Amino acid sequence: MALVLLSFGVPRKAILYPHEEPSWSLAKDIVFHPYWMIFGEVYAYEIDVCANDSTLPTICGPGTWLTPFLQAVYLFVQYIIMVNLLIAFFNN
Amino acid sequence: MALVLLSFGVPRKAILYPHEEPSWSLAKDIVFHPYWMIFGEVYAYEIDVCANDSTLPTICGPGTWLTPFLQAVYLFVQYIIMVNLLIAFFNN
Ligand SMILES: CCCCCCCC/C=C/CCCCCCCC(=O)O[C@@H](COC(=O)CCCCCCCCCCCCCCC)COP(=O)([O-])OCC[N+](C)(C)C
Ligand SMILES: CCCCCCCC/C=C/CCCCCCCC(=O)O[C@@H](COC(=O)CCCCCCCCCCCCCCC)COP(=O)([O-])OCC[N+](C)(C)C
Ligand SMILES: CCCCCCCC/C=C/CCCCCCCC(=O)O[C@@H](COC(=O)CCCCCCCCCCCCCCC)COP(=O)([O-])OCC[N+](C)(C)C
Ligand SMILES: CCCCCCCC/C=C/CCCCCCCC(=O)O[C@@H](COC(=O)CCCCCCCCCCCCCCC)COP(=O)([O-])OCC[N+](C)(C)C
Ligand SMILES: CCCCCCCC/C=C\CCCCCCCC(=O)O[C@@H](COC(=O)CCCCCCCCCCCCCCC)COP(=O)([O-])OCC[N+](C)(C)C
Ligand SMILES: CCCCCCCC/C=C\CCCCCCCC(=O)O[C@@H](COC(=O)CCCCCCCCCCCCCCC)COP(=O)([O-])OCC[N+](C)(C)C
Ligand SMILES: C[C@@H]1CC[C@@]2(OC1)O[C@H]1C[C@H]3[C@@H]4CC=C5C[C@@H](OCCC(CO)CO)CC[C@]5(C)[C@H]4CC[C@]3(C)[C@H]1[C@@H]2C
Ligand SMILES: C[C@@H]1CC[C@@]2(OC1)O[C@H]1C[C@H]3[C@@H]4CC=C5C[C@@H](OCCC(CO)CO)CC[C@]5(C)[C@H]4CC[C@]3(C)[C@H]1[C@@H]2C
Ligand code: NA
Ligand code: NA
Repeated sequence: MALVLLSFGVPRKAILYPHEEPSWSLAKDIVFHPYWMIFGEVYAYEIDVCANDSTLPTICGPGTWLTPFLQAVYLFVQYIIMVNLLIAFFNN
Repeated sequence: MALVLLSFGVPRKAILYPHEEPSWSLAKDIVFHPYWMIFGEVYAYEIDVCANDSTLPTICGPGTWLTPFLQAVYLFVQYIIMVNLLIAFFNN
């Protein structure tokens, strides 16, 4: 699960924040939102940053249309597969 | 589950957005919000678009009172039936 989290977090930050200098905040930002997604927070108004109802209108830029596809895959893997594998692990 | 998603998404968009011209955004809008509903996002202030606390007051129009009934059925089928069938699948 931790690996799936990073496999999503790193591309998301890289696509949405392409003009960043090196900083330890990068370590926070690749792990922070992907973790809270496991616990029922999809960040609904940040998914499509170029939509009218977006809370991140300044992040709208080239390639940002990729991040909803990434997040859709991420949560499928975490909830539909990995959370329920863990339920099945504990039941058995 | 993907079929249940479309069975909800298409009516929702059609009832709430009746004055749309053909566009590929239609493909996004029939699948987008119904998918994020699977992962704990009910879009609480968009359900009844004619309420005072609604975030979509301009969408208020004829027939829009139908969409809460549709969404109530949709989530019953997805969480109460289909998510727990999948848990039962993995356990067994
Ligand atoms: C069942 C329901 C679905 C039906 C499916 C039919 C598919 C039809 C395909 C339609 C694609 C064309 C639509 C957009 C028109 C082109 C220009 C455009 O507006 O681009 C938009 C983004 O989107 C893109 O740039 C490309 C999107 C391609 C992926 C679409 C899904 C492909 C099928 C599934 C793939 C999964 C794998 C499938 C195989 C397993 C621009 O949007 P923006 O982000 O707001 O950018 C503007 C702002 N900016 C200038 C600052 C950036
Ligand atoms: C292997 C399985 C494959 C699954 C199916 C294939 C995948 C789904 C196919 C979808 C069709 C493709 C949509 C193209 C729309 C183009 C419109 C556009 O301008 O850009 C959009 C595309 O950019 C995005 O970022 C949104 C992409 C949709 C993500 C869907 C994730 C949910 C997965 C669902 C999976 C369940 C599937 C259910 C069963 C079918 C973004 O719009 P915008 O940024 O707001 O642009 C400004 C526009 N405005 C000014 C009007 C606001
Ligand atoms: C246990 C607790 C529940 C008790 C049940 C008792 C039921 C009593 C029934 C009451 C119906 C009458 C109430 C509304 C008065 C009529 C006019 C009105 O205000 O309409 C409102 C909408 O609603 C409708 O237009 C019709 C709603 C009908 C469905 C109600 C549920 C029926 C039972 C269950 C059905 C499920 C299946 C059942 C069988 C299995 C207008 O609201 P709006 O959207 O804000 O529109 C105004 C704005 N606009 C002008 C822009 C549009
Ligand atoms: C098979 C099983 C059947 C289940 C029971 C039957 C179903 C439930 C029956 C409900 C009674 C019917 C309500 C009528 C109210 C009319 C009022 C009105 O003006 O319009 C409203 C009706 O329009 C809507 O869109 C809301 C409809 C309620 C959806 C309920 C979904 C939850 C299901 C629950 C299932 C669990 C049931 C629990 C066990 C009983 C909308 O109001 P508005 O748009 O804000 O209008 C402006 C008003 N304002 C100015 C004041 C803001
Ligand atoms: C493997 C398939 C090969 C690829 C082709 C087939 C894929 C679909 C077809 C084509 C791709 C989508 C084309 C539409 C977008 C082009 C327009 C555009 O500029 O869009 C954006 C950039 O977009 C890019 O720069 C394109 C990046 C593509 C990355 C690869 C896609 C993943 C394919 C994996 C597929 C696996 C499916 C799932 C697994 C089953 C927006 O840029 P802009 O905002 O206009 O720029 C202005 C910037 N300025 C304001 C700063 C000046
Ligand atoms: C099958 C039973 C037969 C149907 C009748 C009995 C059903 C129960 C009750 C009654 C039906 C609803 C009547 C109340 C609303 C009327 C007032 C009105 O205008 O409302 C709206 C429109 O509404 C319509 O145009 C009505 C659409 C009905 C669709 C069918 C209902 C589903 C029945 C399935 C039942 C299955 C139960 C679940 C399964 C167990 C609001 O319009 P407006 O905003 O005022 O318009 C102004 C527009 N302007 C501003 C642009 C000018
Ligand atoms: C298997 C995993 C692959 C991914 C990964 O883990 C292992 O690989 C690690 C490499 C790390 C970076 C290395 C060096 C620096 C330079 C530093 O420069 C100070 C700048 C400023 C501070 O404010 C001075 O004022 C800032 C931090 C940064 C960019 C690291 C960020 C985290 C990264 C990307 C880690 C990431 C989580
Ligand atoms: C089993 C499922 C039943 C439902 C469904 O899948 C299979 O059936 C598909 C038919 C599709 C539409 C066909 C043609 C067009 C015309 C095009 O015209 C360019 C306009 C503009 C673009 O910006 C030019 O500038 C826009 C797209 C649109 C309306 C399609 C939308 C998606 C639809 C509704 C699909 C839907 C998900
Ligand atoms: Na939740
Ligand atoms: Na939640």
